[PDB]
Amino acid sequence: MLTELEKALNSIIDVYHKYSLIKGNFHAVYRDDLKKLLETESPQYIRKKGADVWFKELDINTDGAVNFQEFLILVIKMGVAAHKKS
Amino acid sequence: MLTELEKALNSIIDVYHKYSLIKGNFHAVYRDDLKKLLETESPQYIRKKGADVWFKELDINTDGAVNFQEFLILVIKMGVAAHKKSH
Amino acid sequence: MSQLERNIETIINTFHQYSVKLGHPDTLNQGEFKELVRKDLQNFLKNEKVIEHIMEDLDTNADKQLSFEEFIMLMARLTWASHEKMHEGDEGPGHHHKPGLGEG
Amino acid sequence: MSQLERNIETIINTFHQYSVKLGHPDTLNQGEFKELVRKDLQNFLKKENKNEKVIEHIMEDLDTNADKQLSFEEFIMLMARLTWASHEKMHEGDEGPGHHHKPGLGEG
Ligand SMILES: [Ca+2]
Ligand SMILES: [Ca+2]
Ligand SMILES: [Ca+2]
Ligand SMILES: [Ca+2]
Ligand SMILES: [Ca+2]
Ligand SMILES: [Ca+2]
Ligand SMILES: [Ca+2]
Ligand SMILES: [Ca+2]
Ligand SMILES: [Ca+2]
Ligand SMILES: [Mg+2]
Ligand SMILES: [Mg+2]
Ligand SMILES: [Zn+2]
Ligand SMILES: [Zn+2]
Repeated sequence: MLTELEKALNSIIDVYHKYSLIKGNFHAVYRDDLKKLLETESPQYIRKKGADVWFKELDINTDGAVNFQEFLILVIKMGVAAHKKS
Repeated sequence: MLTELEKALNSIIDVYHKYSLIKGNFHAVYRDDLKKLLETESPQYIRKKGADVWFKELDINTDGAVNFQEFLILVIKMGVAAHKKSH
Repeated sequence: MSQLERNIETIINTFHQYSVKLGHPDTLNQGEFKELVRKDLQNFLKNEKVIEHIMEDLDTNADKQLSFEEFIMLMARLTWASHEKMHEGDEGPGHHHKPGLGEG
Repeated sequence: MSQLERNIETIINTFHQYSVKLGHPDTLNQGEFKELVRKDLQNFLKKENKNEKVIEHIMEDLDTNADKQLSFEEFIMLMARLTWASHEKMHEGDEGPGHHHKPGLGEG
């Protein structure tokens, strides 16, 4: 049985797949998918940067999508920003 | 024995550790270490961004260093940029 | 509050449950980290020397404490490791998840 | 030329040795990717190379835009992942003290 912390980490995988399984490559969140992800999952102080700005920042290999590793960059940045806020 | 490609990949590990083993955490390239890395390992069109700009970009968790996975961000970015220049 | 925001809050609240006990209230010492590992990562981290060295690897500034910023890289790494296990040996076609870390 | 620049050049030159064979000269189709993996990653992907379906899933996973080819941009993520995986193996079960690398991917 997973701990509370482990359940949170597992849920992060599930959140990514909510968007990456919409279409195409199963581990790819395309630009339009990332707009939906940010609008749904991220707080205003994160969204205000702009979806296209985040997408350029996160697609580090410029292949047109945010794979799971690239998404973890966003999770890390959101986590540190949430911590600094609280 | 490793292939030419596999040797290049293990060499990327060695390059990182040339700077991460300078001081402190063995998998941490601090801001001063990254300036050394960029001045030694990267072409002018990469260095011109500024070591400070690169560091802020690569230290995604703002903990004061570039670990190995953060370094691979740089490697990916330099490889795609080199590809675009070459082709 | 989105699911992702909730998951991040769980990470923050868990870290600070252990970091506030002793010494600096925003960092974990090695004993606090070991207790968090033993109890809160009992499935995802399945030898004492290995855990100590995991902390030394995560301790980016080398001050023998884990800050939250240092800690969240363990969270990312373990989330990655679990997904990787979900796809170990994957033949596809298409997408499916085997059980992740600590399961199956 | 720095060591790092040389390694990136090896990656680029290897990719293009295979990508120019057939179809679009800047992407790998399945045939070209399988040959590259079979020869140039024969040690790093030794176990995966035994199951053609595993190799095909690897390509499907890397084929970010889903067009059944690998661009150099998609390919370089395989290079980063395998470099990461080799380093992870060098530190499997690491007890310290200090820093030491066990044999990496495809060795030991
Ligand atoms: Ca990408
Ligand atoms: Ca260091
Ligand atoms: Ca960092
Ligand atoms: Ca403390
Ligand atoms: Ca520390
Ligand atoms: Ca040949
Ligand atoms: Ca060859
Ligand atoms: Ca493609
Ligand atoms: Ca490890
Ligand atoms: Mg997708
Ligand atoms: Mg071709
Ligand atoms: Zn998946
Ligand atoms: Zn190492």
